[PDB]
Amino acid sequence: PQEYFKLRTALINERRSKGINPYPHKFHVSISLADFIAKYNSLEKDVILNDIVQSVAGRVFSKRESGGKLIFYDLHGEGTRLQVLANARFHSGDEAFDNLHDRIKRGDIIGVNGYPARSKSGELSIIPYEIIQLTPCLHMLPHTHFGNQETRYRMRYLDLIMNPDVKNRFVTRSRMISFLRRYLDNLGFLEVETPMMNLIAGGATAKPFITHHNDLDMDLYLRVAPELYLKMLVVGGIDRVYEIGRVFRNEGIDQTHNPEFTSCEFYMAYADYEDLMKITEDMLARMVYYMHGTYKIQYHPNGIVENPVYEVDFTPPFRKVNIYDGLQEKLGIQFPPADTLDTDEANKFFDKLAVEPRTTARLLDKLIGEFLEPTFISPTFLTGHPQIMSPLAKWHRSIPGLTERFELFVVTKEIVNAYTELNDPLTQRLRFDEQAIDENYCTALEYGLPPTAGWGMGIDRLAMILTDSNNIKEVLFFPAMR
Amino acid sequence: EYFKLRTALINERRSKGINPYPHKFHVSISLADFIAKYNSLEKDVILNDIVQSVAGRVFSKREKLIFYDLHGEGTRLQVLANARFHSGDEAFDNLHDRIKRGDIIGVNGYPARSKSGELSIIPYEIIQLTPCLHMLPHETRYRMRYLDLIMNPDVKNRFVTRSRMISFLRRYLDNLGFLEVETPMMNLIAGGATAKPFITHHNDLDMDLYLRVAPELYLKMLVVGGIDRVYEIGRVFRNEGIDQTHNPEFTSCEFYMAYADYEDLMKITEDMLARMVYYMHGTYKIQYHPNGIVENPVYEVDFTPPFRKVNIYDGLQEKLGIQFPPADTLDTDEANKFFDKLAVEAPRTTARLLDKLIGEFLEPTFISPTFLTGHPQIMSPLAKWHRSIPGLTERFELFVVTKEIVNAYTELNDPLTQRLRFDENYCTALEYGLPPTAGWGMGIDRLAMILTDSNNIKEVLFFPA
Ligand SMILES: C[C@H]1CCC[C@H](C[C@H]2Cc3cc(O)cc(O)c3C(=O)O2)O1
Ligand SMILES: C[C@H]1CCC[C@H](C[C@H]2Cc3cc(O)cc(O)c3C(=O)O2)O1
Ligand SMILES: N[C@@H](CCCC[NH3+])C(=O)O
Ligand SMILES: N[C@@H](CCCC[NH3+])C(=O)O
Repeated sequence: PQEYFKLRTALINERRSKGINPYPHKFHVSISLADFIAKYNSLEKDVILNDIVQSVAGRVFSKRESGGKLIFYDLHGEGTRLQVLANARFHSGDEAFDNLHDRIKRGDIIGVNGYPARSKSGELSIIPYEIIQLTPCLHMLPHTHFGNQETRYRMRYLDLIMNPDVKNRFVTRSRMISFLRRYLDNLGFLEVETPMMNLIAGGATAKPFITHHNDLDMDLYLRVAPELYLKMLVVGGIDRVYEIGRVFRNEGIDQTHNPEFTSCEFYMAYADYEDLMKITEDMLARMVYYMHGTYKIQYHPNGIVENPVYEVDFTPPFRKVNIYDGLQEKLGIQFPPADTLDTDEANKFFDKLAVEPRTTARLLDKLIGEFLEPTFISPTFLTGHPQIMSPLAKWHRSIPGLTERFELFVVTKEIVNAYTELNDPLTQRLRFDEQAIDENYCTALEYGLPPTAGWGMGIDRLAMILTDSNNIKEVLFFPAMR
Repeated sequence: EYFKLRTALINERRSKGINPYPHKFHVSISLADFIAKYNSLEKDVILNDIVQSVAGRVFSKREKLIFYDLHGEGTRLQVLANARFHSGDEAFDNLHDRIKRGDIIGVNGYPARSKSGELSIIPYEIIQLTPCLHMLPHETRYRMRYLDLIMNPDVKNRFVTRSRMISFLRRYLDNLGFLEVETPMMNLIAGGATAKPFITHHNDLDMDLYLRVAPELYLKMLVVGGIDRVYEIGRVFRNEGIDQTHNPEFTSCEFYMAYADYEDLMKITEDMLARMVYYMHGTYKIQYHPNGIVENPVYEVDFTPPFRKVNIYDGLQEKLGIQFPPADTLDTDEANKFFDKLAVEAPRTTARLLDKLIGEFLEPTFISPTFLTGHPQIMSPLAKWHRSIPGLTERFELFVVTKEIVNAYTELNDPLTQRLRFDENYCTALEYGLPPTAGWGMGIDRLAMILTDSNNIKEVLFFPA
């Protein structure tokens, strides 16, 4: 196996030591493989256009020997394949047909100048009069009985060669971001960009990355959310602000977590969160119907191999749930609406239900995670979070101890977080400040923030759902696996 | 100051059981669509059968009739407060002392057009959605951009342009069959251009990582794996420090095309930049003022193809009036490369000396977009060697108004890549083979500098340093 790489490195080095270049500079591609197949489709069985010369290029996936005149190569380019039929009668070169095809192995990248033809068996093909080896493949490719686990992630290029469904997998993701962007842009949004390095890295409930910026003699935090900036932009007269971009969080690596992930956040003035619900429903529905043709798609937690199947249904309207009602019915207890008390801290802690620093907000997050969240397979709205875990959401017009935040869960994971933005410069902040605050932001609020609805979504996670991948590493080209 | 008094009034209103910051005001139509809708209305007519609800920030207040100039989006609309149409308990006196300039207000009112032709809305009710607790005015505008956007509403136009620029680029490459992808911004060993990287720590892996200084190597691996045309627009992190053309964090656009040489990327860059310039402005030839407060000198950048092509050796040999040695890696050529008498002037090696010489003598001649071609192999490790002139690379740079905005080359196709520098997972990927390919990259912030006609990169950036 290694000796085969040694062997071909010998052949390539002796080819370069005889004055020949194994890695050429420029090959002219006359027609695209796709454009080739769509064209010459009118070909007949065993016809060859010898008066027409086309130049096509690609990677050799398989080599089939006929033991003489004919040698068959299956050429993969982009998403299509074309059979280059090497016939000795059509070879026009001062390379002997025998020695030449010892030079081209499987995996090698070749250009081809040849005649469009369709063989007697009907195979659409190009018959080269000349073959130029564009790149040698110095390694041994798997025999299609192989090509998995950890290796696929570390060496993505190989995975894309052997498993084209990864390629379709990512194409779908890019077409997704294209769709979302063309949607928001159709809604009058303006895509902008915010600093990824801040003095305080506001604002989200995670741990940030710390780096050092040399010019200023000071340390900076990588952004955990574009929020505070987008809101300041809303203050300045931009009514609809929109940003798709990455976010850096220091939380450990998981199947649903990556330290750096793509987040889409947008802020819309003169709307409450009840508007954003009727937006998220619309968007997710039309996106699902856009991609798969139907509103109801399957998801497999196991990995598409006889595991329990969740039947994700994106038809509007998604069911609505409260935190207090659902947790009260699940646990069978009565809670206090405003719970900033230590005496109230004993109550949440007392009702552990053996689920797992203990504060009211961390306990509540844990209680919700354990009891309410795993029930969510079909998309579900989770409404009315406390103010202790939602500092930047405006207070509820009715319940004194709740906020207008809502989350959206699909297959037991949170892909969307939104709220009605707090325009009040009297903002009470977290006392303990443990693992979870900008002076210039409150002063931006003093100039005034219109009634606003902020919204955010994990892009990689929606890609996970619509890709049917149990691991986030499958929708990321180069994940954090190490 | 004035903030103490208004926070006093708002808080004293807060202690009487009133909500100073309402939750939802239902806006019927945006101001733009309003003026566009009722521009055809007759004059001296007031429409009583139509009730519209528009909201915005009050730019100015002038006091029977009280005049508000309401700024929404990129348009303003005249709110005409008449006491005869007030439908409230207050009766027009107490109420309009509560709303000052800078306040964000909603308005439910009647479309009307005065005899003078001025289009206006007459509110029957005014709901103050947010108070402005500070006093609006008559270098810190980079620190506080929200106030800049409030006082100078036209600044938005620059950033809108940037968006409509990137969108254009996105619509261009997507028409060519390109696939927008995204690559990790954190690497153990950040490959790419020549700069200093950021060092950060990742706790889960308990290791030090480098922020990406270029999407280069990753995109090249993506091309290896069968993706023929790749492109990534995204932010990039360099530790070199702040300047007028430099910001530590800037937006870069790169694309890679298999089966293309660098002359194809030149004949493309010409095409794209031409069509985009004609798209934004009215002609291929635009103005530029490198002195912002001032007005002289005025460059006359011309985007009409074909841009001038220049070599490093020919142009620097003619400009300096001496003949250089051929492309030699050796120590001997560096002694010639000093040129202390020329006083062009850190560690000085043949590559850094050559770069400073280009920077002083050759580069300032570039006003119209100019291709600067054939850099040595000592300054271009990832560019393939020149097919004709040895010891040279197929790299080229593009300069406009004496600054570098795009860099492209024919990617090094040989896994015998000599990366030795004096003062891995990538090379093993090249062994599986990289088709003959052409890479391309561009600073987005700098093309925004040109097309916004700003001498400062902070003027095309929302929150600079
Ligand atoms: C932009 C945010 C908004 C809230 C939902 C979702 C949460 C986000 C949290 C998060 C943290 C982390 O360390 C790694 C990750 O992959 C994610 C994620 O995908 O989802 O995305
Ligand atoms: C990807 C490259 C290609 C060439 C133009 C442009 C150069 C780039 C260099 C650069 C270095 C730096 O430390 C700070 C900056 O703002 C820039 C920049 O904007 O432009 O982007
Ligand atoms: N920082 C939030 C996402 C943005 C929410 C804005 N409404 C989170 O991840 O929890
Ligand atoms: N490393 C390049 C950017 C990538 C160019 C690839 N053609 C630079 O000088 O910034």
